[PDB]
Amino acid sequence: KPASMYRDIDKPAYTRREYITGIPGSKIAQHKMGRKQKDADDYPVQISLIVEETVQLRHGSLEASRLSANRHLIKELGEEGDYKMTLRKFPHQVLRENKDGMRAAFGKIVGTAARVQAGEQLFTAYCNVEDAEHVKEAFRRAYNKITPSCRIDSSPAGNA
Amino acid sequence: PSSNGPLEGTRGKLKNKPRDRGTSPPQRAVEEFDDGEKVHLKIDPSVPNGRFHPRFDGQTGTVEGKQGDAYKVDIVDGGKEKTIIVTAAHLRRQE
Amino acid sequence: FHEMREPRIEKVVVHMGIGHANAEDILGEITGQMPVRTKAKRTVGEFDIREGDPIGAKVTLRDEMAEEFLQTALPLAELATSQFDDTGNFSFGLDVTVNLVRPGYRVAKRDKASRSIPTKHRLNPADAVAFIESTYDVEV
Amino acid sequence: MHALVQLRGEVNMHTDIQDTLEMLNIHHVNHCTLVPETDAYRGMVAKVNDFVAFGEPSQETLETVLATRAEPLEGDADVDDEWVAEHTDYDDISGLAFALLSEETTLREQGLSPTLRLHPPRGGHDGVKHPVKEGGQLGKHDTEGIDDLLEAMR
Amino acid sequence: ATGPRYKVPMRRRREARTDYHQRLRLLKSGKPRLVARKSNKHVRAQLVTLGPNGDDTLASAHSSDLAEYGWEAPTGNMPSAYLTGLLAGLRAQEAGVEEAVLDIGLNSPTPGSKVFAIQEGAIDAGLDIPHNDDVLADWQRTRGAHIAEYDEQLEEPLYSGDFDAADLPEHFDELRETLLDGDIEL
RNA sequence: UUAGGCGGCCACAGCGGUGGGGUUGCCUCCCGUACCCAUCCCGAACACGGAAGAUAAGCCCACCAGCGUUCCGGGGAGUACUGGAGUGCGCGAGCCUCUGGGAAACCCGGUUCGCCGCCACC
RNA sequence: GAAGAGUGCAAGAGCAAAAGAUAGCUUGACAGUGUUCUUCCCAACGAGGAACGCUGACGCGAAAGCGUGGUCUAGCGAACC
Ligand SMILES: [Cl-]
Ligand SMILES: [Cl-]
Ligand SMILES: [Mg+2]
Ligand SMILES: [Mg+2]
Ligand SMILES: [Mg+2]
Ligand SMILES: [Mg+2]
Ligand SMILES: [Mg+2]
Ligand SMILES: [Mg+2]
Ligand SMILES: [Mg+2]
Ligand code: NA
Ligand code: NA
Ligand code: NA
Ligand code: NA
Ligand code: NA
Ligand code: NA
Repeated sequence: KPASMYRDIDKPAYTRREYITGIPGSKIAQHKMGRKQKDADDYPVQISLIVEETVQLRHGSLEASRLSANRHLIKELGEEGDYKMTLRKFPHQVLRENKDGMRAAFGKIVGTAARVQAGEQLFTAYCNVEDAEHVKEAFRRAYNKITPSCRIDSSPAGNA
Repeated sequence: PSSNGPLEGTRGKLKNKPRDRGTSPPQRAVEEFDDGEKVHLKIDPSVPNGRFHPRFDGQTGTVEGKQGDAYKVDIVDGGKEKTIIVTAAHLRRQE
Repeated sequence: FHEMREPRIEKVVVHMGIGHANAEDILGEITGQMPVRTKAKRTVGEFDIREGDPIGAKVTLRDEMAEEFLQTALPLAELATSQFDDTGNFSFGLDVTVNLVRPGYRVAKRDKASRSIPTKHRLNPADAVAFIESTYDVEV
Repeated sequence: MHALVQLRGEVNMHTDIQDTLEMLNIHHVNHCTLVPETDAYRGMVAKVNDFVAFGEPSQETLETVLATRAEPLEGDADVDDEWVAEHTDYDDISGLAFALLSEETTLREQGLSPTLRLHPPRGGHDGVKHPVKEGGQLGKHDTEGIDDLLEAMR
Repeated sequence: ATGPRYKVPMRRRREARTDYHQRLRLLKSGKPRLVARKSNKHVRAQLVTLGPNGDDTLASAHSSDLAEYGWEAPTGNMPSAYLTGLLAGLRAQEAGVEEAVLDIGLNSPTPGSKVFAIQEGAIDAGLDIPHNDDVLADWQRTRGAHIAEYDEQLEEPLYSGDFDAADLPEHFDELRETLLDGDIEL
């Protein structure tokens, strides 16, 4: 189904798992990528992907964009390259669907989504000055698979 | 409201803040008031008896005599006058 | 200072944890005074569903009764290092327990203005071994 | 002491906002009034803020408006120096005007109507959809600003 | 103590000095309390009323200032107790106080105790106090008879600091009569 | 209050810690069961009787801020949110200007190791 | 070790020298008649319900005092016969 059905924040927070049963599992394989044993401060450059509009991103989109970005970093740096990316959001809002007409219309559980306010960083990668152009490209592919417009922002890096 | 009992929607107003938990000081439970006196109505979560209907919480009546140890306090609900039976444990002097 | 700091025996609790009693007869003849029944709480698979019911007996000895008894009990056991409480007590064995502490103890056992004994003025594992070993036997 | 002038109509105005205007003695568009600067009075004009124009007028301007638009509690009658002299605790319009600004007396106390019914602003005003800061005519004005408006509604 | 959400008891509860549940029930009468308190060596009796900033004591007596009228014996006993109650009871009648309710604090209502002796004294002093006759010790033990019979089993003199040998319940009688006089300084 | 009793507010009073103080005075520990009374077993406790001893406990006094709590400064922040108004912007979800209010987390620095009433007493 | 236990049953709330546990005693889960609030916010409306009194008779306690059922909010029914 289309994201047009769930992209806006137009419903109350629905995250209490103590009253919601049958919630589908998340498609997000991993949140901590690269070299998780190493530290974030052990890198010269740090670039985050900033969301420009306040929206809702379904776990399907998080997996697709996280996948297509890290897949690039693995292709250009290797399965054990020097870097570490971070998907700093987890899908908490549960989604319904009215799948009778408008009689007894409360929907059944169909998925999960992460709410991101405009200005927040969805992803944050850490790499050396050399790999700085690869992380940018990996993010270019990432903002192509999520609803909002995005700003690729280099936080600690004056080696431009 | 899904129901219509007296304790409906009273979770907040009839619950003690953690640090005020436990039995309350006898001083205010034995207080004495005079007729014509202005008093504030507020239930003490810790005291079970001498209570009034929760809707009246927050009022400011006028003492007009007593019925036993309890007091008879006059108030105006909206535009209708009412007489409330209440103990000092749930009362405070105005001003 | 030392006099109001020297160790003493508060009580000696002689108890027999059975499980259903007919053992009271001997526990009284070994100490000198009357015994007390022992009930329980919570259901048990070992056919112990009845909450309040006889299981064991005990006798709390104070003063002379305590020392006189110990003048036979202690010789029957072998004291060890680990066999001591953090507060300076010890149990061995039929079981026999001995509670020790210093002079100003009534402060925590009375009713009015009662107070818990400060960590400093409390007996220690070492202070216990000393006092007791200093009474008809050996330590570790 | 500030001068209040109603610039926006009543239709679609909040009931409680309109009742404040009535308490301050103004019942029609273009009607003016003089108010002492007190905690209580200050609350009332803040609520009316988006439908009025206010500020402290100069001694002169007030004199002109009083000369031209002031009226007795009843009847037409021109309020001039002679009139002021024969009915007020003053000698001329100026004495009255000074006492007002200093909040020593009121128009009622002197037997004058609390309201100055003005004429529309010659050359038109700056619009009633924006405040003074945004180029409009609503809200708090300057002494120069308030004089400009009042002199135009001469 | 542990954190923000933690509950710390009222001060007089931490101090193990005030039974608030009994205190309230006591205050419900509307009458002034007769505070009966003892010590290892002494006894005390106060007449307390309620006040805006804390209790107001209107009258009192101590077993120490008992001697001030004739005492020359111990003060942590039965005779001492009764007499201290009567004394306090009389000073009370003088302040315009007419009735009271016995407040025994954290003591036990054991039949024939000193708090009851204190209570009997105040009743004898002319105060209207709710009581029960068959809970007060028998007249002789109040006088100090039980103690005379104890020293009757002499062998080794009971009282160290000489007041006598066999002790004197008669001294008690002398003291009672001395207080019942109307002139006496109160 | 050179050590006491009854309290109000009920952690600014909690947690933890250092130092000081008592011969016929005070409070304790303390000593002891003939009595009143007591332990489903124990004068442990409760209760009664009493001073040979002690200031080591408690208690009272002075004091330390590590944790917890109260308030305050500066910073966060006039930020987040918001009551009134707009032919202001945006495809739209939404934003912005004017007017009146105004936060929490957190960091840094002070504060707080109780205040007050009645009675008795060297 | 201030409360996470327990307190009959939903959920939310109350309770620690107790409203919990144990033990012992007791039948106030008593009769009669009201004031008030609720039912029905404001604002009229029955049954039912609750708080708080009075008269009468009792239980327990040294006594203040507590007991008008169960810590509080569900467990209810007109006329005619
Ligand atoms: Cl009510
Ligand atoms: Cl006492
Ligand atoms: Mg709410
Ligand atoms: Mg006219
Ligand atoms: Mg024109
Ligand atoms: Mg125009
Ligand atoms: Mg010391
Ligand atoms: Mg009840
Ligand atoms: Mg029919
Ligand atoms: Na259907
Ligand atoms: Na996009
Ligand atoms: Na409380
Ligand atoms: Na039994
Ligand atoms: Na101490
Ligand atoms: Na009814």
